[PDB]
Amino acid sequence: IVGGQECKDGECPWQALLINEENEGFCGGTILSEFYILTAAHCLYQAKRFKVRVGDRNTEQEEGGEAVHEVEVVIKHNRFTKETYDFDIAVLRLKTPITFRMNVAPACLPERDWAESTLMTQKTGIVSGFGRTHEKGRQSTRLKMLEVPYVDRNSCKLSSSFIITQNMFCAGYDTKQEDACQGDSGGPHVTRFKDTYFVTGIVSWGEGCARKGKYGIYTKVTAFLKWIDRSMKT
Amino acid sequence: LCSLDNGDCDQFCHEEQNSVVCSCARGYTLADNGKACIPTGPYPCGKQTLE
Ligand SMILES: N=C(N)c1cccc(C[C@@H](NC(=O)N[C@]23C[C@H]4C[C@H](C[C@H](C4)C2)C3)C(=O)NCCc2ccccc2)c1
Ligand SMILES: [Ca+2]
Ligand SMILES: [Ca+2]
Repeated sequence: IVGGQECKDGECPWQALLINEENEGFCGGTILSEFYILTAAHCLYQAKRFKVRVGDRNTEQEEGGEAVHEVEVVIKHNRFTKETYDFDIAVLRLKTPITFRMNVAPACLPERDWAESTLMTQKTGIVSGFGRTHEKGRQSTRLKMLEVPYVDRNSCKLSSSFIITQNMFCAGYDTKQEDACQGDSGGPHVTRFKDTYFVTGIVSWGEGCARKGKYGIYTKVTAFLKWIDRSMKT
Repeated sequence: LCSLDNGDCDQFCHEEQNSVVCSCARGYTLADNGKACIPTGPYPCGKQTLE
């Protein structure tokens, strides 16, 4: 997260971190239930063997609240395209159920129509992750969150050098130096509604990070709600 | 209706045979007034933790 804010205690409970064999975080995820994690399909190519850590806010040292879970099944959208990053979505089934507690809780899955007319219509959303604090820098050791404005759909297509499919939406700023970045990929994009947070996007990609005239691109969760449902049943 | 302050619903808002109908995400139960969503456990989805 470039220029965001540090997630204070209990503020970003739904955040999950995919870690490689070296226990290094390389992508984020959103806790959907005690057994399911939501992430980006492209993140599955970032590592061969990986696990999921929850409840962590500072990777420099274990505080006692974090917990590691092994992945039992990985459900990648068969239409994911490495080329454009379209259909960038995956659901993870864990071998052991997550124990909800301080800093560990799921985000809510919304219904499609309501989410589109009431959530996506909101002024802003919240993205979080342990990703880079700057385009060239290293991955953040602290969990960060950033309030990113929803970006007019057509106003986004104009700014992009790459095609924005209907399975994508844009959030962020034109010039202001705030945006998600490498490492936040697969992480949560949630929209608040009356003090209740609903999953609305998955950190997918962007041309660089916090670039002038560029926005962050997120996979549109509302376009995959049924898909997610079916995945959580199998 | 649902276009008006979300039909006074806490969460999801539908219009069945016209008129507002509210619902809640898994882990919540609809309140008696049929608008509010009541958490069922210590960690309902979408709520920051203050444990
Ligand atoms: N700005 C954001 N919100 C954001 C969020 C997550 C990830 C990214 C960047 C990340 N995004 C992409 O690769 N996008 C694609 C889009 C399309 C299909 C693929 C190939 C091309 C064309 C580039 C992937 C990236 O450009 N490179 C990977 C390594 C890197 C990290 C940091 C700086 C430069 C390079 C940016
Ligand atoms: Ca820690
Ligand atoms: Ca920008």
